[PDB]
Amino acid sequence: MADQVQDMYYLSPMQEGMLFHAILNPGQSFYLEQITMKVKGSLNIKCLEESMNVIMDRYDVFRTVFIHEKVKRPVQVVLKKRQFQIEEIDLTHLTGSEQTAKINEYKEQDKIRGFDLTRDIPMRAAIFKKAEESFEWVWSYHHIILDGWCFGIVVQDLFKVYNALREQKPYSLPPVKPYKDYIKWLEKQDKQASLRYWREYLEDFEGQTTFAEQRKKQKDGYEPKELLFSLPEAETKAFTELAKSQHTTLSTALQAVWSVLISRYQQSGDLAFGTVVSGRPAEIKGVEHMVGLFINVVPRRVKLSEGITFNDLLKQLQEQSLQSEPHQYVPLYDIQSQADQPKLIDHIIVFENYPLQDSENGFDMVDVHVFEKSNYDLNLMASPGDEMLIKLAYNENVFDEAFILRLKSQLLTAIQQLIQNPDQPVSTINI
Repeated sequence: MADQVQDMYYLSPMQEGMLFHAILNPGQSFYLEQITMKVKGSLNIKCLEESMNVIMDRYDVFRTVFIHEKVKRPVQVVLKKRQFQIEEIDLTHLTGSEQTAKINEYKEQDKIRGFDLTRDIPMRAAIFKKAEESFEWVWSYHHIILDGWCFGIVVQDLFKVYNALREQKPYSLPPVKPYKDYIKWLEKQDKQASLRYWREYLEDFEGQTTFAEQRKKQKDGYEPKELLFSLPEAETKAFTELAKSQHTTLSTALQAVWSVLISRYQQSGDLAFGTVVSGRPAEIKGVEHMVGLFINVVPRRVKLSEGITFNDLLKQLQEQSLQSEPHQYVPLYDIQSQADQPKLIDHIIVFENYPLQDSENGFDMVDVHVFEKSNYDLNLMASPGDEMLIKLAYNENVFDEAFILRLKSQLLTAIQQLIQNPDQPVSTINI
């Protein structure tokens, strides 16, 4: 009802693409993030639920629903108020194995259910009580309203409010600019110019099947496996110092190392891979604190000339990052149409924190597992820390475990060698 509506506005191109595929592929876990937290301690579910309702009121995207039927163009509608409820389930009368079964049953049905974006709050939570001070919290949300960085903001706020309610002390949260300001910014962007930026960037790129000689083609479907390792502290510090000394980021430096490795396997100096970009335009005041969907997967195309050094590559990538910033809102589908290559990239490199990791909150998160549908057969996911954390997540029906172990070995030695000689040709790095 109009009286219940706060606001209405169009979708970002990325949101619009997600709504389209979400509607067209119900039941397939598209765009669903499901986090399972094992919790030990005196979690107060009522307090957590009050905290979640402060978050609901604070960030318009949680009160947003989507309309696609009987309209010229989809719209997102912000409701003035929506009450969040945590589903509380008591499993204390079940055996351990029976508890695991009930929780896995919930998680599997949750993936299939997804969200009805025309009516549901695009976030939900179930908390299973397994014993006194023993819980599992399954937190689900849809990426059409929230990317990872924005999720981190929400987590921070949620636990700031929870802890103030627990300590029975006043609190405040700083003002936030609403997500509609990003939608307004998009209005001012020349969409054809952004398509042209990508068309020119990808001009004359010839396709690439990455690690073609290692790809198996036998077993059907995705068999998800992961290899986790850490870069030692000394190397992590030196790699971080190197990135900063070249006025770039850890993420760009990791992409640069990867480029060297890909160039060898592809026997080519023109290569591409997927990268996650923030999508937060600097000209938007306070964008870094907004909550919504900004982060995008875009192609990175790297060109290695004879003699190119690692510091040369850092400069190349850093400059391209800056040039791409106004155009990071373009969906990958539209980008890849500008190259006439629907499979232009076939793996991704992601550098990110996770705000939930395994005192203050009165309880411990003893385990955290994240489910997200996998769109590529290989994904390199790194996270900052005293030891940089690197995860190679892959489809074992395509890549052998032995090959992923070889990539780990090659990554580690390449990083070590490039730290030591960032001003020699990268062709001299032994892998």
